[PDB]
Amino acid sequence: KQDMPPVGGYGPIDYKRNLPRRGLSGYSMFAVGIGALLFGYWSMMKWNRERRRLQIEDFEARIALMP
Amino acid sequence: VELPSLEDLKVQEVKVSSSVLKAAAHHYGAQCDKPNKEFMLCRWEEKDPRRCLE
Repeated sequence: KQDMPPVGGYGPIDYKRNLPRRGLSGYSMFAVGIGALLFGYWSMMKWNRERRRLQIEDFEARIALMP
Repeated sequence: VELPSLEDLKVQEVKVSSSVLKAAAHHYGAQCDKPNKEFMLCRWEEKDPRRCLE
């Protein structure tokens, strides 16, 4: 008399197949790429030109002496 | 050829280190200006730094 089949309690689990967790698509990408890229170029011309100012300063001490 | 004697040598060389020589290095020549450019003509325009020693 002690056999298995239970009265209730069932799901089931799915046979489904989906995980569309997107994801900033469709022209939202290529937008964070370009602006941060020119931001790095914007970081230039305030350092290389600044080091160029120090570069003439470095060559200044050479020319002032040597007579 | 000829070379001048051991005299007109052994004058007071500025016995300083290179860092303290490059320390000021900017106010030094910026206000003297009388013998140096004349010494440049004495060396650049006229060669043979043996007429040019004084």
